[PDB]
Amino acid sequence: QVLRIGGIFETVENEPVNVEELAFKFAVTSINRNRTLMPNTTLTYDIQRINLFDSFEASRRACDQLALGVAALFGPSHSSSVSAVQSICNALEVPHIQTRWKHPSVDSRDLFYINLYPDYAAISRAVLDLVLYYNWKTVTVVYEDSTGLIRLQELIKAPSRYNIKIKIRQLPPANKDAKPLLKEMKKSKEFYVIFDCSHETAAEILKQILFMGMMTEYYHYFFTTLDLFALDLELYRYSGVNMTGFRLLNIDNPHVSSIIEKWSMERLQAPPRPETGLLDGMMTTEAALMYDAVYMVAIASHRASQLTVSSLQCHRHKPWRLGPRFMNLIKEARWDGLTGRITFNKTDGLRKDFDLDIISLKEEWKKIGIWNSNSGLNMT
Amino acid sequence: NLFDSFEASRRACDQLALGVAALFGPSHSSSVSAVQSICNALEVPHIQTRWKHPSVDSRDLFYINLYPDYAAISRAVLDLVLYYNWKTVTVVYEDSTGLIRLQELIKAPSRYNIKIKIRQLPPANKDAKPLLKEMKKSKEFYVIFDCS
Repeated sequence: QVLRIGGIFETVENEPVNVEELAFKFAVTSINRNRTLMPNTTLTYDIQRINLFDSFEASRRACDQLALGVAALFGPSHSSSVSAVQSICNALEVPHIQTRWKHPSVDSRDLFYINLYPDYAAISRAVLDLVLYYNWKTVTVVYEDSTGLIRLQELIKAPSRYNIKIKIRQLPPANKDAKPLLKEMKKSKEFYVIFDCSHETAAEILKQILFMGMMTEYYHYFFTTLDLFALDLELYRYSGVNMTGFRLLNIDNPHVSSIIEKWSMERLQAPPRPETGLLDGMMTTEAALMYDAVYMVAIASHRASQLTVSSLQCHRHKPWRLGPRFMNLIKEARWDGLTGRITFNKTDGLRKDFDLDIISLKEEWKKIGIWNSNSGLNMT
Repeated sequence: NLFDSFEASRRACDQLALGVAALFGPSHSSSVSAVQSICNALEVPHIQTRWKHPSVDSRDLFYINLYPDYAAISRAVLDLVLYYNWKTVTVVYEDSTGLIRLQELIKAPSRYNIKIKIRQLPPANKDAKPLLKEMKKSKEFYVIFDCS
């Protein structure tokens, strides 16, 4: 059979490039270029364009695409738009996969909620046993917003079972406000800091810390972003200061080398990039996880059989028969992608059991150990 | 029926088909978002009665809330504890929402010298008798109870 898929992307202003659907186009193109796995034939997509800052427009467009007939829904790309679409997803037996983070609730039915984001409690536990491993009695972690510590529920209760000294830093949303915090921490004799931020602020943080001359080996820097390779770190004349970070991606599986050189060449033929921190030839987190989601749909289609899309109305509501079967196809897939092994639980739709590579900066990146999800860290 | 955003959305559709000057409810933060987007698309005034998770990206004047925000509560609890000052305190919360509404007490070491112990009750409706046992064994007697 020939199936259809609905691509719900919210257009972001100041960027007509929108690398997200470009990544999706490569995903569908490459899966159509691989011939050793035919589900029954080639597969085709359906895409409609939605503007940002409005979810119910995406709602009509999703139900119109469903009336056209699609196997599942991709997105939405905004947190607010995620909440609304499960209203129709729950009805008509519509499974949904999410590419945007959302707070787990009790209204959520674990059958139609699937997200490709890693478990954040694992990240908190990982930084816990790492700081236990090298044994920092003094730790300062900086966050930007209220949600930041919901990444880190456990280090706040760390002094309970294990004695420790904990300090925290907060920055106003204006990145030009880093000078008072930085001067007060340097006058506080605070030398060990852990960064809980994303890639949108790593460059500004590093340039700010570079400007006022805090490059001494006394400091030790850690990041929660996963694009540590995606951002350039060869800014230190001597790389003697301990740079520590986590890596979930890998350069092994020479198909990964093929796709990185791929991405390099299209970005060369792409229009000029909108972010100066990005350099060609190497993936970001969102692109990798959404490639893995496309892979999940690929094996779902390959294991799919005797399945067709149907015209379903958001105004006339009838439960569509192939909901649970497609959700099962999603639910018992096995694959070791760019994120590693995939594990499923009936308590949520997030993926679990990930392994994080610890990275050290190249001397003036490097692999120095590994952490297992269920057996701790293995050092080399 | 509790926790059904689809039926709430259809009831909102019925109400707007009738035509109303204001819409009240629902009481589920999960459910209010869908109807809120529906009615923002339909651009009508509305009043909501419970706190909703921050998920705003553009200024919507369509969202008229009457609920004690956690932020005023926050500055209130800070100035109260500062008035009757201490050196060591302890905090216990329910879930991430407790973190959202107590980020400032978490930050309390930064602005002034103060010690906070961060506790959390099991999410199974069980007894935290150990937690309090080690808390009294810690020679600390002053714990906030942030709870519904």
